[PDB]
Amino acid sequence: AATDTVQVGYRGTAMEQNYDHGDLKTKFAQVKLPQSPPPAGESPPGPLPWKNVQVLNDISIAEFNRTMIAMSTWVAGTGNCAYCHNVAAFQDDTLPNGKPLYTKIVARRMLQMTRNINGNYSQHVKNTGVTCYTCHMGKPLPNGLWFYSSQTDYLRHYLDRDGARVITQGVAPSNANRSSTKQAEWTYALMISQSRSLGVNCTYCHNTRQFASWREAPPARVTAYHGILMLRDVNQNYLAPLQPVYPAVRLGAMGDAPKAQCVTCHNGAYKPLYGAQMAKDFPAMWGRADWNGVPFPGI
Amino acid sequence: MMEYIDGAQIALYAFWLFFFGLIIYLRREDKREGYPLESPQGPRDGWPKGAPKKTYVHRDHG
Amino acid sequence: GGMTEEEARRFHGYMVTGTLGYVVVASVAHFLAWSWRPWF
Amino acid sequence: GMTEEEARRFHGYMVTGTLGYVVVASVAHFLAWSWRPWF
Amino acid sequence: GMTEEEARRFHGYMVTGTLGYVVVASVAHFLAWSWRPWF
Amino acid sequence: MHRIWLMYDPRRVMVALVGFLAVLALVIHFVLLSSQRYSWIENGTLGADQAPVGASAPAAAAEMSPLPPGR
Amino acid sequence: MHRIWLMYDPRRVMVALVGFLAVLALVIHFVLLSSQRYSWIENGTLGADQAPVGASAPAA
Amino acid sequence: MHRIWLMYDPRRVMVALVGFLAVLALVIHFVLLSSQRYSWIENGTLGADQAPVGASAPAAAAEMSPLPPGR
Amino acid sequence: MHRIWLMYDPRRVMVALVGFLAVLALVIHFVLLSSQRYSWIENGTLGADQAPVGASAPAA
Amino acid sequence: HRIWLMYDPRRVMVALVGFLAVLALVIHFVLLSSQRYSWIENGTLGADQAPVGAS
Amino acid sequence: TRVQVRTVPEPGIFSYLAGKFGDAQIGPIYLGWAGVLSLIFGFIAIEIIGLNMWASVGWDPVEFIRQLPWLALEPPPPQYGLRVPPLNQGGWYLMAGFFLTVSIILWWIRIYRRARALQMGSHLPWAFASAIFLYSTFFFQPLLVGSWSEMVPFGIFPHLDWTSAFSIRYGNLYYNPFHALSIAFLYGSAVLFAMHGATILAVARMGGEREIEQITDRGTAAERSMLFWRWCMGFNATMESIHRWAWWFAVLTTFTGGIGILLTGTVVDNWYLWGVKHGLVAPYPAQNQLTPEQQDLLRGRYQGTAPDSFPSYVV
Amino acid sequence: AMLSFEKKYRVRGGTLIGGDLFDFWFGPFYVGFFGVTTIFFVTLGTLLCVWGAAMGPTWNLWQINIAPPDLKYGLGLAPLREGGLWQIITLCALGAFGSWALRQAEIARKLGMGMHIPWAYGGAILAYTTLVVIRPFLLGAWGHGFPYGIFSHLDWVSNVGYQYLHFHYNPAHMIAVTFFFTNCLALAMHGSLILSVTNPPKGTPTGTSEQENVFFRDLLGYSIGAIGIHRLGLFLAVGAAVWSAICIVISGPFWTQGWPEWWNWWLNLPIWK
Ligand SMILES: CCCCCCCCCCCCCC(=O)OC[C@H](COP(=O)(O)OCC(O)COP(=O)(O)OC[C@@H](COC(=O)CCCCCCCCCCCCC)OC(=O)CCCCCCCCCCCCC)OC(=O)CCCCCCCCCCCCC
Ligand code: BCL
Ligand code: BCL
Ligand SMILES: CC[C@H]1c2cc3[nH]c4c(c3C)C(=O)[C@H](C(=O)OC)c4c3nc(cc4[nH]c(cc(n2)[C@@H]1C)c(C(C)=O)c4C)[C@@H](C)[C@@H]3CCC(=O)OC/C=C(\C)CCC[C@H](C)CCC[C@H](C)CCCC(C)C
Ligand SMILES: CC[C@H]1c2cc3[nH]c4c(c3C)C(=O)[C@H](C(=O)OC)c4c3nc(cc4[nH]c(cc(n2)[C@@H]1C)c(C(C)=O)c4C)[C@@H](C)[C@@H]3CCC(=O)OC/C=C(\C)CCC[C@H](C)CCC[C@H](C)CCCC(C)C
Ligand SMILES: *[C@H]1O[C@H](CO)[C@@H](O[C@@H]2O[C@@H](C)[C@H](O)[C@@H](O)[C@H]2O)[C@H](O)[C@@H]1O[C@H]1O[C@H](C(=O)O)[C@@H](O[C@H]2O[C@H](CO)[C@@H](O)[C@H](O)[C@H]2NC(C)=O)[C@H](OC(C)=O)[C@H]1OC(C)=O
Ligand SMILES: *[C@H]1O[C@H](CO)[C@@H](O[C@@H]2O[C@@H](C)[C@H](O)[C@@H](O)[C@H]2O)[C@H](O)[C@@H]1O[C@H]1O[C@H](C(=O)O)[C@@H](O[C@H]2O[C@H](CO)[C@@H](O)[C@H](O)[C@H]2NC(C)=O)[C@H](OC(C)=O)[C@H]1OC(C)=O
Ligand SMILES: COC(C)(C)C/C=C/C(C)=C/C=C/C(C=O)=C/C=C/C(C)=C/C=C/C=C(C)/C=C/C=C(\C)CC/C=C(C)/C=C/C=C(\C)C(=O)O
Ligand SMILES: COC(C)(C)C/C=C/C(C)=C/C=C/C(C=O)=C/C=C/C(C)=C/C=C/C=C(C)/C=C/C=C(\C)CC/C=C(C)/C=C/C=C(\C)C(=O)O
Ligand SMILES: COC(C)(C)C/C=C/C(C)=C/C=C/C(C)=C/C=C/C(C)=C/C=C\C=C(C)\C=C\C=C(C)\C=C\C=C(C)\C=C\CC(C)(C)OC
Ligand SMILES: CCCCCCCCCCCCO[C@@H]1O[C@H](CO)[C@@H](O[C@H]2O[C@H](CO)[C@@H](O)[C@H](O)[C@H]2O)[C@H](O)[C@H]1O
Ligand SMILES: [Fe+3]
Repeated sequence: AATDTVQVGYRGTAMEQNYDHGDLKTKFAQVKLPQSPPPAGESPPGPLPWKNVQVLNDISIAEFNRTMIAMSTWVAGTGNCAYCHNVAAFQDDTLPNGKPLYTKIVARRMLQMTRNINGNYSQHVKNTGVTCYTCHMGKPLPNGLWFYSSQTDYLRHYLDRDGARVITQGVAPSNANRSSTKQAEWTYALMISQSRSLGVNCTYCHNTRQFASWREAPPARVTAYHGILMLRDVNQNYLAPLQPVYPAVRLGAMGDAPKAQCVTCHNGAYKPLYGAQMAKDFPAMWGRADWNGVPFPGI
Repeated sequence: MMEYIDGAQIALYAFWLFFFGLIIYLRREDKREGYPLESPQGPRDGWPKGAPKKTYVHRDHG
Repeated sequence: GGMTEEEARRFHGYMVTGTLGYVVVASVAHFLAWSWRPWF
Repeated sequence: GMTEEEARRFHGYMVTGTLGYVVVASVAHFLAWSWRPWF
Repeated sequence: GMTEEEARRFHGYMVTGTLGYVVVASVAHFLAWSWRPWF
Repeated sequence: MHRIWLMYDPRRVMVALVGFLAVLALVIHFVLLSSQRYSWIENGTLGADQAPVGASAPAAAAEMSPLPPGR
Repeated sequence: MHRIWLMYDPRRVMVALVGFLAVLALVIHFVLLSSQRYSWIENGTLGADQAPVGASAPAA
Repeated sequence: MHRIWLMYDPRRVMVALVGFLAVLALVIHFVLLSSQRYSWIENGTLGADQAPVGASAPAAAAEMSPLPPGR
Repeated sequence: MHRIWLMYDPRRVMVALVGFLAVLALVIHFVLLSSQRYSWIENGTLGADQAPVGASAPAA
Repeated sequence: HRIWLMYDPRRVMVALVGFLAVLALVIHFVLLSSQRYSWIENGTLGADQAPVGAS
Repeated sequence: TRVQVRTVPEPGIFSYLAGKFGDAQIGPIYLGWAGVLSLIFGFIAIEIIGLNMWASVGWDPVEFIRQLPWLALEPPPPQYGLRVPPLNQGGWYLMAGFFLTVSIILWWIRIYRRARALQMGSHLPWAFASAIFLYSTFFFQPLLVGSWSEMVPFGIFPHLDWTSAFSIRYGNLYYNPFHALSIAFLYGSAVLFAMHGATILAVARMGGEREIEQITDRGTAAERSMLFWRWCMGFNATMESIHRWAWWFAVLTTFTGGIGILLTGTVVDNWYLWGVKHGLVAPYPAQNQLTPEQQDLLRGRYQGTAPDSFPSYVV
Repeated sequence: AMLSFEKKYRVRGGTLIGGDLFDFWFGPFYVGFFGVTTIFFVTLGTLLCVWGAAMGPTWNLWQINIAPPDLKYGLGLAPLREGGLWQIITLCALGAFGSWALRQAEIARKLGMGMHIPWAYGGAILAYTTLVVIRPFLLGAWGHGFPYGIFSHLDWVSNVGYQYLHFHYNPAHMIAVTFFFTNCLALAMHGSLILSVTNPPKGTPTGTSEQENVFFRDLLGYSIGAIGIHRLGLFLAVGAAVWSAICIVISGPFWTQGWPEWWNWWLNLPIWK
C-alpha cells in the first residue's frame, strides 16, 4: 500500500514515476519465477551436417542443438520439438501428408527477424537484446497482436504511417504547421498507448511544459523513437508478409497477418522482462560480430 | 518589421492599463463610507481620493 | 388518524392473497424458464 | 410507546419470523453446499 | 437519568450478552483454526 | 400479523413494495441480458445443450505442451 | 426479552432490520457473481469438480 | 461495575457497540478476502498444506530490477 | 376490487402508470433495435430462417 | 489519587479508550505492512524462516 | 432555526404573489416571447446532441447509459475548412451549435428584458454577456484559424479531451498570459466569495445580511465588517462596493479568458516559445543533449492523413 | 488614521495569547501576538526567498525558482542549496499562514463577530498543507512539494497532471472544478443583483429585497433568501478548496494508474458488465 517513486527529472519539476509497491512486487515475481533457465554452451569441431538449414549456418553443431532446445522452451515447451518438426525428419518443411509445416516456416522467418532486431536496432535494444522468449513468454502467441480495423487506428503508426508531430517550432502561426486539434487528440491517444505499454507516465519521456522538447526530455525519448522505427521494419518486412503462411485461424477479419506493438515486447514494464539479459547467452541470435565485446563464436 | 513586439504583448499591456484604471475606480468606490479619516494631524483622504457620500431615494407610498 | 382493526383485517386478507398470487405466477415463470434453459 | 401486552405479542412474531428466515437460509446454504461446496 | 434499579439489571444483560458473543466467536475461531491455521 | 398495518400506513407500504419489486425485476433482467448464457434476445432460440457455458477447471495437469492448428 | 420493545420502537427497528438484511444479501450475491468460482449465471451447470479453484501454493 | 451505566446512557451504548462490532467484522472479513491465503471464496476448498504462504524472501536476477533507473 | 381507487387518487396513479409504460416500451423497442437478430429497420425483410442468431456454446 | 476531581472521568474514559484504539490499530497496520510480521500471509513460517532486514 | 413561519396569503403583498411591479408580472417563472423561443431552440439543440450520441452506440439504450460520458457529437473533419460538411461528419454538429447559440442569445434577451421590467440596473445581463463572450470564442477562434474541425465536441469526457489537446497543439496554455490572468480572476472569485460569505454570516446576528438596508442606512453590522478587514489587511471596501469587486472579478474571468482563446493560433502558435521570447520560462539543467546527426534523425513529420487502404505485403 | 466611526471600537480584549501586551494598532493594522509572529515569519520567509533568487540564475521575477530537494533525501532536511532552503521557507509559510488565521480570530472576537472568516481561510491553508506537507509525507519525500516560482510551479502542476496521463478524468478533480465554476457564476449573480437594486437606471427609486427575490426566483426557479446566498457562496468557495485538497491527495498516495482507467468500475457494474 506504499508507493514507490522514481525521480527521472530535475528537482521540483515533478518528472517522476509512481508505482504501487504491492502490485509491482507481484508483477515482478510473476516474471522471475517463470523465467526460463538457459543451458550451458560448448565448442566442438567439424563441418556441418545439415540438409535444410538456411539461417543458422554460422554456428557450431553443439550451439545449434542448444539453440533448438532454447526455441522449444521459449515458444513451445521445453521438449516440444514436435511443435515445429516432423520428428522423424527434422529437415522436412512438410508433414508426411505433404501439407507444409507452417510453424517451422514461421520460425525460420522469426530467426531472421530476431537477428535483424538485435543487429540493426541496437540503438533500441542495446546490449539487453531480444530472444524468442521476449515476445512469446513460453507460448505460441505473444501479447499485443493487432489487425486492420478502421483507417484512424493509431497502431498503424507502427506499420505504414509516418508523422506524429503537431507542435509548431516557432512563436507565430505559419503554413509550415497546419495541424488540427483533432490531430493532437490522435497523438495523445497514441501516447497513452505507449505509456501504458511500458507502465510509465508521460514524464518518462517528456517535460510536459513542452512536449516537443528533446533537451528537456529524458534520454528515454530517443530510445522510444528508435522503437517506432524498429516496429515499422518488424511489421512491414517480417510479420505482415507472413499472411499466406498461417492458417486462417491466425488471421484478422480482413485476412491480414498479426502485427506487433510496444506491449508485445514490453508487456507493461519499462524494459522487457525487467531488463533480464538473455541474448548474450545465445550467439545464434546476435546478428552482431560481438555482444558487448564478447566475440561471435563463428563455426 | 517589429520582432520583439507582438499582438499578445500589445493586448496584455492594454489590459494592464485598463486593470489599474479599474483598481483606482474600485478604491474610489470603497471610500464612500467612513472617509475622510480621522488622525492626530487632522483629516486624511488617502489615495485615490474617495467618491462622495451617496444619497438614496425610496419609492413614494404617499 | 390510523387504521381500524376490521379494516386492517380486510386489508391484510387482500395483501396476503395478492402476495401469494404474485408468487404463484412467478413460480410458473420459473417453471417455464427452467424447462427452456436450466441454470444448474 | 407500547404496552407489555403488545410487546409480548410483537416479540412472539418477531422471534418466529427470525426463526423462519433462519430456517429458509439454512436450507438455501445446504442446497448451495450440495451443489458447490466452498470448503 | 438512570437508576441503580435499572443499572444492576442492565449490567446482567450486557455482561451475559458480551460473554455469549465471545463464546460464539471462540467456536468460530476453533472452526477456522481447524480449517486453515494462521500460525 | 394484520396488526403490522396499524404499525405502518397501509397506503404507503404498497408504494414502497411495488417500487422495490419493479427495481428488482429490472435488475435481474438486465443482469441476465448482459450475460452470455442468458442473452436471450440474441440466443434464445438455442437449445439448452448448445447454449453457452462458463469456463471450467482443466481437471488435469494444465501443463500438456501444445500442438499447432492444422494448416 | 420482549421488554427490549419497550426501549426501541418496532416501527424504527423493523425498517432498519429489513434495510440491513436487504443490503447485506445484495452485497453477498454480487460478490459471489463477480467471482470465478461462483459466477453461477454463466457456470452454474458445471459440476463441483469442474468449477474453478484459486491457485495453490507451489512450495518449490 | 454497573455504575458505568449511570454515567453512560444504556440505550445509546447499544447503538454505538453494535456499530463498532459491525464495522470491525466487515473490516476483518475484507482484509482476509483480499489476502492470498484467505481468499476463501476462490480457494476455500484447498487443504491447509496447499493454501498460499508468503515467501521467506523474494528473489531476482542480478541485472533485473522492478523499478526503472532514476536518480 | 374498486375500493382500491379510494386509497389511491387515480389522477396520481394513471400519470405514474402511463409514464412507466411509455418508458418501458421505449426501452424494449431500443433493446430490440440494437440487437443483431431484431434490428428490424435494417433487416426486417430477411425471413426467420436467415435472421442472425447469437453464437452457440464455444465447446462446439 | 484525587486526579479524578480535576478531570471528568466520564470524559477521560472516552478519550483514553479512543487513544488506545487508535494506537492499537496503528501498530497492527504497521506490523501487517512489514515484511517480517505480515502475519496473515506468512504467519505460519517459523522464526528462522521469517524475513529479516539486511545486515 | 426550526421555528419556520408559514404565510398563507401572499408574501410580497409558503406561497407567492400574483400581481404586478409596474410592467413586470409576478407569479409564474418569467419567460416572455424570448424565453419561450429560447427553450424551443435549446430543446432542439439538446435533442440533436442526444440522438447523435445514442445513434453512435447503435441505439443500444444500455450502452447509451453505460457509455454516456464518453459519447460525443463531434465537429467536422479538418479538410472541409469552413465549408458545409456531410450530415454524419459534423453536419449535425454545426446544426446543434447554431440552435444552442440562438438559444443562449434569446436567453440573454429574456434576462435583459426582465431586469428592465423589474426596474433594476443592467448589471446581470452584462455579467452574462461576459460568459457569452467566452463561449463565442469557441466559434470565432475556429473561424479565425479557418476550420470548424477546431470546435469543441459536445460530450462530457470528449470536451475535456479537446481541452487537453488544445493546450498540447498550441504548446502549453499555461504560458498564455491571458489564461494566467483568467485563472487569477477565477481564484480571486473564490477568495472574494469565501471572504464575503464568511463576513456577512459573521455579522448576520446584527442584521448584516439585510445588505440593502446596510447600504442605504449603515448599521453597526456594516461598520464591524469594514473594521475587520481594515484591521486585518489595512484597507476595506463598503457594503456596496464589495459587490463591485465581486462583479468585476467574476466578469474578468471569462473576459480575459476569451481574449486568450482569440489570440491562440492567430497571433501565437506556441505559447511556451512566446514565454521564452518574453522571459517567462524558468531554466532547468539539460536532461539530454542531441548530436547534429540526431537533430536530423529525430525530427519527425507533421501528422498527415490516415491510410485509406489495407496493404497486403504479398512480397 | 481611523475611519470616522472607528475610534469607538478600538477596545482592549478578545486576544487569545498575549493579553494586553500586544493589544494595539499600527496604522490601520491590528497587531496582537499573532501579528508579531506573522511579521516574523513573513520577513524571514521573504528574505530567504530573496536569497534563493540571489543564488539562482536570474532576478527576472517570472523565472525565479526555489525548488524542493531531490526525492533521495526522503523526509530529511536536505543541504540548503540543494533544496533545504525550500524546506525552511515552507516552515515559514506555515507559520505565517497559521498566525494569520489566529490573528483574524482575535480581530473577530474584539468586534463581536462570529469565527466564520478564520475557518473559511482554514480551507485554503488545508489545501496548501496538503500540497507541501500531507501528500509529500504520504509519498515519503518532501521533494514532492511544488517549487516556489511564479511559472516554475506551473511546470510542476503540468507534470503532476500528466503523471496520471489524463488528469481531467480524476473524479474529485471534476467535482472541484464544478465548485470553482459554480462559485464564479454565483458571485456574478449575487454581485449583479445587489448592484442593480442599489443602482437602478437614472430617475428610478432604489430597489428592495423583494425585487431581488423576485428576479432571483426567475433565474433559478426558487428563492434562496439573503442569508442563503451567503451560505451558498461560502459553501461553494470553501468546498472548491476542500475538493481540491482531496483530488491531489488521492493522486499518488492512493491511486497510481492513469485516471481514465479508474472509471473501469463504472463499466463493470453487474447490471451491464
Ligand atoms: C499608485 C499610482 C499608480 C496608479 C496606477 C498603478 C496602481 C493602481 C492601483 C492603485 C491602488 C491604490 C494604491 C494606494 O496608494 O493605496 C493606498 C491605500 C492605503 O489606504 P488609504 O485609505 O488610501 O489611505 C490611508 C492612509 O493614507 C493614512 O492612514 P495611515 O497613516 O494609518 O496609513 C499607513 C499607510 C502608509 O501608506 C502606505 O504604506 C501605502 C502602501 C501602499 C503599498 C502598495 C504596494 C503595491 C506593490 C506591492 C508589490 C509586491 C510587494 C511584495 O497605509 C498603509 O498602512 C497601507 C495599507 C495598504 C496595505 C496594502 C497591502 C498590499 C496590497 C496588495 C499588494 C498587491 C498584491 C498583488 O492602500 C491600499 O488601498 C492598497 C490595497 C488596494 C489595492 C488592492 C488590489 C489587489 C488586486 C489583486 C488582484 C491582482 C490580479 C492580478
Ligand atoms: C375465496 C376463495 C379461496 C379459495 C378457495 C378454493 C376452493 C373452494 C377450492 C380451491 C382449490 C384450489 N385452489 Mg384455492 N382459493 C383461494 C386462493 C388460491 C390461491 C391464491 C394465490 O390465493 C391459489 C394458488 C389457489 C390454488 C388452488 C389449487 C391448489 C386448488 C385446485 C384448483 C385450482 O387449480 O384452482 C385454480 C385457481 C387458481 C390457482 C387461482 C384462483 C383461485 C380461485 C379464486 C379459487 C376458487 C375457484 C375454485 C377453484 C373453483 C372450483 C371448485 C369449486 C368448489 C366448484 N387458491 C381463495 C383465497 N380453492 C380447490 C381444491 O383444493 O381442490 C382440491 C377447491 O376446491
Ligand atoms: C491541459 C489543459 C490545459 C487548459 C486548457 C484550457 C482551455 C483550452 C481553456 C481553458 C480555460 C480556462 N481555464 Mg485552463 N487549462 C489548464 C489548466 C488550468 C488550471 C490548473 C490548476 O491547472 C486552472 C485553474 C485553469 C482554469 C481555467 C479558467 C480560468 C478558464 C475558464 C474560465 C471559465 O469560467 O470557464 C468556464 C465558463 C465557460 C465555458 C463559459 C460558458 C458560458 C455559456 C454561455 C454557457 C452556456 C450553457 C448552456 C446553455 C447549457 C446547455 C449546453 C448543452 C448541454 C450542450 N486551467 C491546462 C494548461 N483552459 C478557457 C480560457 O479562457 O482559456 C484562456 C479555455 O478555453
Ligand atoms: C461570469 C462568468 C461565469 C458565468 C456567469 C453567468 N452565467 C449565467 C449568468 C451569468 C451571470 C446568467 O444570468 C445565466 C442564467 O440564466 O443564470 C441562471 C447564465 C447561465 N449559465 C449557464 C451555464 C454555465 N455557465 C458557466 C460558467 C459561467 N457563467 C462563468 C463561470 C458554465 C460552465 C462553467 O461551463 C455553464 C455550463 C446556464 C445555466 C445559464 C444560461 C441558460 C441558457 O442560456 O439556457 C438556454 C436554453 C437551453 C439550454 C434549453 C433548455 C431546454 C429544456 C431543458 C427543455 C425542456 C422542454 C421544453 C419545455 C420544451 C419547449 C416548450 C415550450 C412551449 C416552452
Ligand atoms: C478556501 C477558499 C479560497 C480562499 C479563501 C480565503 N483566502 C483568504 C481568506 C479566505 C476566506 C482570508 O481571510 C485571507 C485574507 O486575509 O484575505 C485577504 C486569505 C488570503 N488568501 C490569499 C491568497 C490566495 N488564496 C488563494 C485561494 C483561496 N483562498 C481558496 C480558493 C490563492 C490561490 C489559489 O493561489 C491565493 C494566492 C492571501 C491574499 C490571503 C492570506 C494572507 C496571508 O496569509 O498573509 C500572511 C502571509 C504573507 C503576507 C506572505 C507570506 C510569505 C511567505 C513567508 C514566503 C513565501 C512562501 C510561498 C509558499 C511562496 C509561493 C510562491 C508562488 C509563486 C508559488
Ligand atoms: C512433405 O513434402 C515435402 C516435399 O513436398 C517432402 O520433402 C522432401 O525432402 C526435401 C528435402 C526435398 O526438397 C523434397 O523434394 C522432398 O524429397 C517432405 O519430406 C514431406 O513429404 C511427404 O509428402 C510428400 C509430398 O510432396 O506430398 C510426399 O511426396 C510424394 O507424394 C507426392 C504426392 O502426395 C508427390 O508429388 C511426390 O513426388 C512424392 N515424392 C516422393 C519422394 O515420394 C512424401 O512421400 C515420400 C515417400 O517421400 C511424404 O513423405 C513421407 C515420409 O510421408
Ligand atoms: C494503401 O493505399 C494508401 C493510399 O496510397 C496508402 O496510404 C498512403 O500511405 C500512408 C502511410 C499515409 O498515411 C497515407 O496518407 C497515404 O499516403 C496505404 O499505406 C496503402 O499503401 C499501399 O497501396 C498504395 C496505393 O495507393 O495503392 C501504394 O502506393 C503506391 O502505388 C499507388 C498506385 O497503386 C501510387 O498512387 C502511389 O503514389 C504509390 N506510392 C508509393 C510511395 O510508392 C503503396 O505502395 C508503396 C510502395 O507505398 C502500398 O504500400 C504497400 C506496402 O503495399
Ligand atoms: C462477502 O463476505 C462478507 C459479507 C464481507 C462477510 C461478512 C459478513 C457479515 C459481517 C455478516 C453479518 C451478519 C449479521 C449480523 O448482524 C446477520 C444478522 C441477521 C439477522 C439479525 C437476521 C434477522 C432476521 C429477522 C427477521 C427476518 C424477522 C422477521 C419478522 C417477522 C416476519 C414478523 C412479522 C410480523 C410482525 C412484526 C407483527 C407484529 C405484531 C404487532 C405489531 C402486534 O401484534 O400488535
Ligand atoms: C485487519 O486486522 C486489524 C484490524 C488490523 C487487526 C486489529 C484489530 C483490533 C485492534 C481489534 C480490537 C477488537 C476489540 C478490542 O477490544 C473488540 C472488542 C469487542 C467487544 C467489547 C465486544 C462486545 C460485545 C458485546 C455484546 C455483543 C453485548 C450484547 C448484549 C446483549 C445482547 C444484551 C441485550 C439486552 C438488552 C438490551 C436488555 C436490557 C435491559 C432492559 C431493556 C430492561 O432491564 O428493562
Ligand atoms: C429522446 O431524447 C433524448 C433521450 C435523446 C434526450 C437526451 C439527450 C442527452 C442525454 C443529451 C446529452 C448531452 C450532453 C451530455 C452534452 C454535453 C455537452 C458539453 C459538455 C458541451 C461542452 C462544450 C461545447 C461547446 C463549447 C460548443 C460550442 C459550439 C459552438 C460555439 C457552435 C456554434 C455554431 C454556430 C454559431 C453556427 C453554426 C452554423 C453556421 C453559421 C456555421 O452555418 C452552417
Ligand atoms: C392474473 C392472475 C392469474 C393468476 C391467479 C391469481 C389468483 C388470485 C387469487 C385471488 C383470490 C381472491 O380471493 C379472496 O377474495 C376476497 C374477496 O373476494 C378477499 O377477501 C377480503 O375481503 C373480505 C371482504 O370482502 C374480507 O372479509 C376478508 O377477510 C378479506 O380477505 C380475500 O382476501 C381473497 O383471498
Ligand atoms: Fe453580499
